[PDB]
Amino acid sequence: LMREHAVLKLRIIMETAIVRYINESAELNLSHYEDEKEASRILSEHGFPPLNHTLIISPEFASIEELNQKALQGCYTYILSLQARELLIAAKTRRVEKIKKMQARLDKVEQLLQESPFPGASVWLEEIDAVEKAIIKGRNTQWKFH
Amino acid sequence: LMREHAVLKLRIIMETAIVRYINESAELNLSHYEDEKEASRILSEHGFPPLNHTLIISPEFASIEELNQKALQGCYTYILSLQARELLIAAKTRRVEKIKKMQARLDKVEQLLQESPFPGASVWLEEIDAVEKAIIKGRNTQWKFH
Repeated sequence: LMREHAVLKLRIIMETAIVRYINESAELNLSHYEDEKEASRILSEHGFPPLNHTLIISPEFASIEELNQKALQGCYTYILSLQARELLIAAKTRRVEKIKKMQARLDKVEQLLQESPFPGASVWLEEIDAVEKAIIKGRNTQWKFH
Repeated sequence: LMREHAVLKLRIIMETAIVRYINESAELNLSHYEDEKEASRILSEHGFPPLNHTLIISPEFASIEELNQKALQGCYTYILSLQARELLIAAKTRRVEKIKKMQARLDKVEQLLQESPFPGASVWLEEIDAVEKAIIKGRNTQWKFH
C-alpha cells in the first residue's frame, strides 16, 4: 500500500503535464527547434517538471527510497515520445478521466493506510473470499477448471 | 531482388509524406480536432496517401503480389503515431538523408537487376568470398571462432 501510494502521486505528477503540453503545443511550436538539447532547454523554461519516465511506467523492483530518489532526476522523454495520434480531443478526454480515476484511487489508498487493526485489513478479507471461491470451483471441476 | 525493389519504392512513398507533414503540421494544427476520424478526414483532404504501415515497415512473409495488393489500402496510422521527438530539425535532416540513401539504393537495385548472365550475379560472388573467408577463420581456430 505504501508503494502504491508513492507511485500514484508520481503518476498524477506525470500526466498533469502531458495534458498542458497537449494544450500548449500550438503556442509552443516544437518543430522550430533543432535537436533534443534545445527542445529540452525550451521545455525547462516553461515550467515542465523533469521526470524519469521508465521508473514511473515500470517500477519493477524499486524500493520506495529508490523510487523517490531517482524519479526527479531525469529528462523530458515522457513528453517527447508522444505520438501525434494522442494530440486529439478524445485523447484529452481520456487522459483527464484517467487522472480523475488515479486521484480517486490515491484517496482510497491513503484511507486504507489507517484502518483497524492494521493497515490493509479489508483487502485481505476480500482475497480470502476470492481464494475460497477459486478452491471451491477447482474442487468441483476435478481440478480441471472447465 | 524483386522483393527489395518493391519495398524500396513503397518506403520512398511512405516517408515522402511524413516529411511534408512535419513541414506542414505546425499550421495544420492537429491538436484542434476532436478524434482520429476527423483527423483522418482532414489528412485525406490535403493529399496524404493511405498506407498500411505495419506491412510497409515489416514485410515478413508477404509475396510481391500481396505486397503491392494490400499495402496502399490502409489508413493514416503512419502519420498519427509520430512522437513529438520526431518534430525537431535534426530528425527532419536525418529523414532527408535517409530518403537520399533509399533513392540511391533503389537505383542500385534497378541497375543490378539487368546484369549478365542472370540477375544478381555479382552479389553471389560476394557471398562466395564471405563464406570462404569464414570457413578459413573457422578452420584456424579449431572451429571455436576466437
